[PDB]
Amino acid sequence: EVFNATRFASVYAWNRKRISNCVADYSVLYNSASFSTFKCYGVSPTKLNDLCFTNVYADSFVIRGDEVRQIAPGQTGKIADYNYKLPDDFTGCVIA
Amino acid sequence: SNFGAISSVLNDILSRLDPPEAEVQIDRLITGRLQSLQTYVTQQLIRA
Amino acid sequence: SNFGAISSVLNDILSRLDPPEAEVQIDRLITGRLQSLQTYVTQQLIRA
Repeated sequence: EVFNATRFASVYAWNRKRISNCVADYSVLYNSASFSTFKCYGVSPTKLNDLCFTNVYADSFVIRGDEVRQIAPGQTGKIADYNYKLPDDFTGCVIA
Repeated sequence: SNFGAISSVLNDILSRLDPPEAEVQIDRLITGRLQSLQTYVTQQLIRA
Repeated sequence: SNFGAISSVLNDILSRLDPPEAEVQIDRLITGRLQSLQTYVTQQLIRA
C-alpha cells in the first residue's frame, strides 16, 4: 500500500500514514517495482536493518521529474519554499 | 555537543550513515574533540 | 579576516546567500573566532 500503488495525494495535501509496530525492511522492495532515484540523506539505505527507528511517517506525493532534486535538506525553489520543506537536521530519507 | 554536525557521538552517524558519506562529520567531531582536549591540557598545565 | 571564506562578517553572506547554503561559511567564521578567543585567553592567563 505504500509502494507501487494506484492513488496518492498531492504535494500540499499529503497524508502522514502511521507506519509503526512492524518489520520495516528495505531488501524486500526491489522485487515489487523498480526505483529511479534511491537517494537518502542523513541515513544509509544499507544500514536500515542494523538500526531501528520509531514511528515511521509515510509522506507520499506525486510530482514532476524536473522537481526530483528539490526534495533534500536545504534546497530552494517552488517546492522547497512554498510547499512542504524538509528540515535541516532531518533524519530519514525518500524513496522515489 | 555536535560541533556543527547532525549528531554528537561517532557511533550514531556510523550506524545510520555510511563511512564514505559521513566522513566529514567524523572529521569535524575529531577536530572538535581535539580542540577541547587541547584546551583542557592548557588549563591543567596552568593549574599545575 | 575571512578565515578562508568569501567574506568577513556573517551579515554579508546572509544577505547574498541563503542560510542553508552559507552554513559552512558561518561555521568557519565561528570556529575561526573561537580559535582566536582561545589564543587570547591563553595569553591573558599567562599574563595574569
